[PDB]
Amino acid sequence: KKSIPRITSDRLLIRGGRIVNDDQSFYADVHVEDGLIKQIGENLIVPGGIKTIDAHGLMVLPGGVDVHTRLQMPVLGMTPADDFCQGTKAALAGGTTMILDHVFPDTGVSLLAAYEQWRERADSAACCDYSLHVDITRWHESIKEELEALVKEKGVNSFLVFMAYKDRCQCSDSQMYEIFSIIRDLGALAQVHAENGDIVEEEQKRLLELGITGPEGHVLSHPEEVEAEAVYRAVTIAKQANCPLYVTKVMSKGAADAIAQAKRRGVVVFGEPITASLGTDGSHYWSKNWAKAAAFVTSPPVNPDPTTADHLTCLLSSGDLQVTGSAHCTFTTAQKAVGKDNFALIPEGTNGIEERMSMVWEKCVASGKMDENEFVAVTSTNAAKIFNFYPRKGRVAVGSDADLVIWNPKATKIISAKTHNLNVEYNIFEGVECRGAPAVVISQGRVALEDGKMFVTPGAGRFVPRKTFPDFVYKRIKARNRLAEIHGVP
Amino acid sequence: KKSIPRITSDRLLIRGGRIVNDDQSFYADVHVEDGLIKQIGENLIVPGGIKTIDAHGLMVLPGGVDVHTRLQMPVLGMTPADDFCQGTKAALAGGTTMILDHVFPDTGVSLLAAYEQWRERADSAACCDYSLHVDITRWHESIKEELEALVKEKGVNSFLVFMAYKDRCQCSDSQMYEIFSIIRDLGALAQVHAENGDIVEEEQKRLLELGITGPEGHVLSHPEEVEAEAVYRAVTIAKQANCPLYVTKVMSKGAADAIAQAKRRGVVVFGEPITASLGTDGSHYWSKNWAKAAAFVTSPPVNPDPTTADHLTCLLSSGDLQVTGSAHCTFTTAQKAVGKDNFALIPEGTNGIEERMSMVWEKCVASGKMDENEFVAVTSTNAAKIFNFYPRKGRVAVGSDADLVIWNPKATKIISAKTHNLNVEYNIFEGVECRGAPAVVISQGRVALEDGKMFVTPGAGRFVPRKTFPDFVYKRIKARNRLAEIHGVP
Amino acid sequence: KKSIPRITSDRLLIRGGRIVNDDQSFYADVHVEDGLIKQIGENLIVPGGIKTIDAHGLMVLPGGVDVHTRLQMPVLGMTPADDFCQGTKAALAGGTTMILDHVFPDTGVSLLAAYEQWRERADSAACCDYSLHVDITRWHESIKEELEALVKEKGVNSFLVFMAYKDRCQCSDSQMYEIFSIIRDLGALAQVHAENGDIVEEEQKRLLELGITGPEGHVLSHPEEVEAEAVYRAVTIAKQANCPLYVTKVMSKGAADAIAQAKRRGVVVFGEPITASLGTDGSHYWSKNWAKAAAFVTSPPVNPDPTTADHLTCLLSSGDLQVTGSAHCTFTTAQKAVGKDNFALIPEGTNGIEERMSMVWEKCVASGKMDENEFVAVTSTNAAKIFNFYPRKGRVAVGSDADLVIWNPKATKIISAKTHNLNVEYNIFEGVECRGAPAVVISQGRVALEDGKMFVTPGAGRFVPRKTFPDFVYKRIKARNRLAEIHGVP
Amino acid sequence: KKSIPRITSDRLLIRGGRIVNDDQSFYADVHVEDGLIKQIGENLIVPGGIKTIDAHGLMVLPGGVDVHTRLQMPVLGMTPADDFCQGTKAALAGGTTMILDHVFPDTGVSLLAAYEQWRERADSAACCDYSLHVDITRWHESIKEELEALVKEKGVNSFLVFMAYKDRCQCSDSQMYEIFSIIRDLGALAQVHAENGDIVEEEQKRLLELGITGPEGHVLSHPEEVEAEAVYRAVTIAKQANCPLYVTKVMSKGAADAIAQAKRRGVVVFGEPITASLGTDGSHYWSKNWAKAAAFVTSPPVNPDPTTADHLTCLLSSGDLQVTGSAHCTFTTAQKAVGKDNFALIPEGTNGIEERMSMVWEKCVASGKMDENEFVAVTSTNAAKIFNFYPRKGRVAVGSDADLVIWNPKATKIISAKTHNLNVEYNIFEGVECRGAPAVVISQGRVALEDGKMFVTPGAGRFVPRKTFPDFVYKRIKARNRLAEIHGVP
Repeated sequence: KKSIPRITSDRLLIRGGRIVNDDQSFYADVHVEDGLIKQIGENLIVPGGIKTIDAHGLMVLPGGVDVHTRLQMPVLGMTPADDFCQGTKAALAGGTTMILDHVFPDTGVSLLAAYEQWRERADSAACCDYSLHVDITRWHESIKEELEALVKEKGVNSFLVFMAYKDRCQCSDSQMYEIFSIIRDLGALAQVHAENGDIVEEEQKRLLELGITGPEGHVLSHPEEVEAEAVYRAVTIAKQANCPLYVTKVMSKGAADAIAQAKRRGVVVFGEPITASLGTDGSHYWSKNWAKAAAFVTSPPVNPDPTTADHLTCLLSSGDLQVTGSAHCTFTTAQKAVGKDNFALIPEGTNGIEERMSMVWEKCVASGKMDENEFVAVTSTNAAKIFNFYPRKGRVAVGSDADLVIWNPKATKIISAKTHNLNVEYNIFEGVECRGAPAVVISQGRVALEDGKMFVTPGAGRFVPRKTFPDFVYKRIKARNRLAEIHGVP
Repeated sequence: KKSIPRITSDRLLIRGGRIVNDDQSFYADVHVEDGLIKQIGENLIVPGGIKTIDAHGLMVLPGGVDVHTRLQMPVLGMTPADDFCQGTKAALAGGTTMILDHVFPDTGVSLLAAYEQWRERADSAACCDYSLHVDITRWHESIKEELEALVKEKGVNSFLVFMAYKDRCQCSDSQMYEIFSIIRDLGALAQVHAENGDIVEEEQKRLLELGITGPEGHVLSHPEEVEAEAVYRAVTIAKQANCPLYVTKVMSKGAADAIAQAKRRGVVVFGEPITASLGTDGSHYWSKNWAKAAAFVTSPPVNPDPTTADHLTCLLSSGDLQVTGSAHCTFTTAQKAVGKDNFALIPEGTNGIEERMSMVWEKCVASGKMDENEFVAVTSTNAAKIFNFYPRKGRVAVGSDADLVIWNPKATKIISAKTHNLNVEYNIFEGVECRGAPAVVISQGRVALEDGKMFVTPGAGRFVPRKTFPDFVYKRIKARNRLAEIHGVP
Repeated sequence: KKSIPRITSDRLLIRGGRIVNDDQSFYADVHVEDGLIKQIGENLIVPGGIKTIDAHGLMVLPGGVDVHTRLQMPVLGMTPADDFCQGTKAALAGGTTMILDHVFPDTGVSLLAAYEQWRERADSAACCDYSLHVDITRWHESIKEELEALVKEKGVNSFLVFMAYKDRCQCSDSQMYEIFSIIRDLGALAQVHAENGDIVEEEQKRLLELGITGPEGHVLSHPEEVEAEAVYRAVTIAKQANCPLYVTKVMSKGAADAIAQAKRRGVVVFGEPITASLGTDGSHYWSKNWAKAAAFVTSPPVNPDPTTADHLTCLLSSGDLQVTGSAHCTFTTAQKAVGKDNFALIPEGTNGIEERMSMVWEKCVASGKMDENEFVAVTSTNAAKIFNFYPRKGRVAVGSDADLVIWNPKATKIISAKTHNLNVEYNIFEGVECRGAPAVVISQGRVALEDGKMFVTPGAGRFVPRKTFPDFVYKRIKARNRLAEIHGVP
Repeated sequence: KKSIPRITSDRLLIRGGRIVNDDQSFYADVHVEDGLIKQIGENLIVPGGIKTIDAHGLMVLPGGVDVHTRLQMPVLGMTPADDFCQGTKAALAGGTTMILDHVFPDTGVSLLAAYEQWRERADSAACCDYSLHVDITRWHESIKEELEALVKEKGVNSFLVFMAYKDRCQCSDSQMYEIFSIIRDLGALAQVHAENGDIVEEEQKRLLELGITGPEGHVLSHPEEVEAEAVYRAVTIAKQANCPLYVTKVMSKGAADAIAQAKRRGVVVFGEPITASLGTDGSHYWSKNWAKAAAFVTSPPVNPDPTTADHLTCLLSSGDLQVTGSAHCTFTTAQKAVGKDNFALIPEGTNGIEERMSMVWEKCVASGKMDENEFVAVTSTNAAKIFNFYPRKGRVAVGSDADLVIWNPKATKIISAKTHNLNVEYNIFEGVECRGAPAVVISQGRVALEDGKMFVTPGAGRFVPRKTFPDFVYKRIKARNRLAEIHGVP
């Protein structure tokens, strides 16, 4: 008698596609087995019976990597309406197969404890693979031990510091310098939420004092100048500390320019525009419909200058902005409405997880500013290299994870709350038409989207641990450490 | 019997000069009486006997206005070596006839009390006219009343805030915003000492930790980036508050560029390069001679990039930097030497009061970057318009004060401690040769310098009170206030 | 018997005004006699009977100096609809009292002959004072003698070179360098019409080839890039030749930025935005109404980017753009309509002479970007200093010409062809509302506008001759000549 | 009886190396067979006997691709001293395994005929693989047929246009636009030699007129401004034509900035700094030793501003400058000396082919500005993608050509004419010390350099034909063509 092992069904054959990686495009068939890309070539020898997808005339590209989601973060006591299960389903529907969610400790909760609560929730509800950033809401004298445990034991290599939310989680410049020096020693990436909280607080007061209580008060109290200044100050502190810097939620021309200028001076810095900053503008804060206007309330806000998106799109093309995220963090109209009488009480956050891939295509590729290969770079590959999971993600290559999008550059879709996969009533991209969309989405070698139908398994998604010292970040950083030593300076 | 009044001897006739104002140059004679310019013209009818100066082939221009001196400020317990009497003598020797000195309250001393101590000392020792800025070293809840008394009663219309000196006189961004809003309401000018004190403090520690205890540790702990960032943050807060901003001690390209960029965006901001930033560079911090190196220790430091001066000179030419000062604040070698073992204990401050006019001429006019008229602008006229004593100063015009320099554009002088009019042993411009120098200096209608000899009267110099709301500053500011009201915003 | 001379009636008393010069504002009465300002003061001793104007609550400022008009230039065989008489009347109605018109020699006509034809026409028809620029349409080997006669005998100190109009009046870079070297030696100002004619010609062909024959073809064939490039190339050649450069018709952000960057590098260059570039945008080229669209056809075109005007207004505020003109050159709808089937046959030119002062006030002063004093600078004073008739014009000062505007900052007017003083049916500012307008206009000491009525005398206007080597331009240029000699280089 | 085929000896095993590609580094062994990389992995199954190289502790990277050589170009009648054989030997000695040489037709010689002369010479003398750019020295009406034959039949996809050499090979702007439109239609890359020839010619005359006949006259007649302006004008014309642009010999900050600004506006443009612009400065033109100074004479010249190299190195780091070349074109002292009495008669050209890899490492990697992966990008990979031979070159990957450098980052070498592999007496990098050098160089799977000894076979090098429409260039270009069609514009 033979005892026969079971062979798992996360196997498929994709025929006829134009494979698009960040370095080149080429024509070949793709054989997936056990959730991995097993062969890439012509006239591939493959088992009969195998699920077969004909990708002819279409592209086969790595699944999107959303570098920023906030699917479980508490905001003014509110739980986001799209939780890990709905968020990751929405992600898959838009061609994203991996998300990086922000762990945000509630008051009194340590970083490790918050990390464990996130893992508990995500491991049982994630429809696609994921990993976690850890947000530092309070500095204290020994939190280096927490950071150290997180990077050595829990597969985390990025932490976020807040320059805003005065009297809550804002850091001082001294504290920032100290945290960035620790992050550097640990081989981790320093993220920032870059707005001057003290200035925001002063404007919010003045505005409320004059009865400007609607959502336009939110954008008015977060002028572009407080983002640009905070980014510049963060860059400055990071540069002095030789700590690699990652600027979250790049919403303005001024913030993006500061990053581009820093890069020209050799600063190790990354910028993250999000779907909202590429896809809409802040004119809607002044909408006669309060609920619509509130739907845009997020920090930094969607910039009211409608030339912003095109500018940000130019800087994705030139390599100054390297990754795209959503910062997806949604609240219903009822949730937003706690701030009906005071914009400062509106829970901040907006949509973007589902629209990211198509909006990036529409703004960048369909416009002629960038090509398909650059598109892969800024939607998966650069993210994978920055956060240290390349080429596991962000590459159609033998041995990589079978997270694949069969992409149709000729498809067009009008975004609407009528058809979106979110638990909220408004979509900040209502009525925007995008060129480019997924035809098929594959996650872990299984079809998640085909012929307009979703096939998801909440809890199938796995945690992806991330080693410290990613080369793409740290080779420069370590050379600069060694030079400082040789030259006897800090 | 007739009772005959005495006619005072502050009268003279200057013949044959090329009068140079900021708007034009022209040939005419100048008649001074009672310390004022009484007539300007050809074939002037004037009393026989009058002291007569032949200015033929030479220029007659307004006396310099040094917008920044620190002749009585205590630094680490040390009193500056050139006090009000020696400082103003040195000023007159270099063609400056008015100084604006900084009142700096010692700990426990109110602004009004410090103002009164400065007036007591300056009124009895000043060789030329003067006025006072008031430095705010501590924020408290009612200091608006002090500021208000100062501008309404004491002829002060400018106050300085520090962004550096952590744990001593550094303000937070909230406090800065609140002070700038008060300064705006009072019609006064907000000056800043623009360096990020928190970052400076962190670098100083790291450097001392590695035993870099010499004066190069001072420049190394105050990199250009902390000046540029602080200037940008100040500009940002000033702009939000609609408060006119004046950046003191512009020493770097980055700081100057930030101001130039702000001006292009319509921000009401002024920049003040000083003699040291136009005349030398920071290579001397690394001098084998400790005493020489220490002589350069001042904050912000003299920039080590030797292309800095030429850049600053370009921005004086383009109108982005509008005034020149000295920040003169000198300490002997023995005084500096308290920091022999720790650069952070070296009292900060350097020379420049005597060399300002000639160094500006040498760098700006003798190079062909600017003309004689622009030279007057950036050495007296702009200062007079900013601080609200135009055309009393900064103009050869009937009714203006007779503060006049007979200027020789062909003279050349090598600066040296061997011939300078200071009480210190080193000169940061040792061996620098400048084209352009005063032949005659007239203060209050009396000759102070002639044929290389000084004629000074300590205590002759008067306090010049300065009204609030100078048009050159505030017309824009007030229009913006009115527009905010019309548009129902802060 | 006494023989009694006649005393002329170009005398008046203006009481109660706020005098506004470029350097300061102040309250005083103004006494005009014989077309000159005779006294400025309080309690002025003046003849009884004198015409008296009460300017209380209003401003008294120098009459505008329009640095660019084209009132007699032939365009595609067409004579402009507003000739010297109508143009200068329209100018006076908008508070401009001096114009600088461009002499443009027809084919076969020498510069001197064209100059004489312009003088003949202008001397008998000008309602206000004027002077003449001379446009060089053809380079030849001995034209230096013409230029020399013009500056030595005919009171001309500015000449214009064309970089556009390929095969007609475009110069090559060699020729430009040679002309600029001659202009420098003569002490004259080199103006440019800065567009790349070769590129324009290639785009015009492509566009006509695809049947884009409407006025939008005109703007499409003159993209912003050809202006910016030509300005940069002109700046470059001027800098190498040490020849002062004046850029006419600054219509784009790119052109203005090039000038601002040049000034920062110490280049002697002036920029001239015009009413059209501050007051409207190029969206109207796409108007369904052909006649409206054609009304905007001029080169360089009105930029389609509607953020342009605000940018140009920022650069007037920062001092990078120093003068304002109209380039007024109007054609009726019938005249424009020769190009009904081919945009390249539409005669180029648009309005602006009447609206310049109010549009500059509206965009610059009423917005809070600039103050009243800066307004005088960029509307009269800087022009007077550049072209060498300061302080005869551009200053309320004793001995200056009595060209004065009693200006009402609170007046508002909607511009319309229904009320304009032009001979054409369209106004490119139709429906634009401006704050700020003249109440009274005085030219040569006589009232030209009062209570909404014009009082003009065609032929009263005089030619104003302009000496070479204006200091405001040439002091820098001559210093640089002397330095080149000292250093043994060109 | 068996008839046995011969197995060629271009086989080897490289063990223990850190493989460095532009996307990642990783540890693996490399098996080469038949001049190709056959396997990459651990525990590779390989024939016994095979030549084996132990690369432990060292890097294995793609051989350099020198995008610019001029080894056979005639200059003032002179043949370069390092011909194809010596040049390619020198290249291999410095870790470059592929060169792109410029075909330059002598007067009266067609492009095809010059191409055939280059192939004849290179095929029999090249020690490494090569390809050819074709320089267009004269525009004529039918030269499109030559260009077309070259790209369809002769494996050429890049052509160079000259903006300098007035009256010899300079193109006008019209001609440039027409050539760029043809190049675009053919799928080829437009290169430029970007200097304003008309301005250069005028300066050269002035300088010779004042007897400045030495080599400093060469740099003085080619100021940075003529490069920056010409690059901007080229960018402008390329953008209007939608033709991809490649700027050769980027020597100045101004030229590099123009390219960086263009990229930010979405222009398809590449920049090529060369060894000389990264490795030395133009102070040497003023050397007391004429022969040394003449050794630097090349166009554009080595910039006299010694901060230039660091700036260019920053822009390689930020991605604005993507490829590095040598422009190697050497002449002996005797050859240079024909210009002993007139700098304009000195044959232009300098060294760099041998030093490129080490100088790029020294300036970019050893300084901490860039990492090893970026180094591969700018020394081989980007070149391969631009000119359409990726991944055949520029990648350690199975199936790619076995052109490999075993690189030692810890080696240091002082460059000297005493040890260089050139036929000239001077080296413009004399005495420069570089970190980083080749230990072993492999070309076509054969060792060319080992233990400091060269092993070369003149004529082994092959011509590498290059298809049109490289994706890395043309995907953007073709999208923009399609958008123009959709929108009915050129």
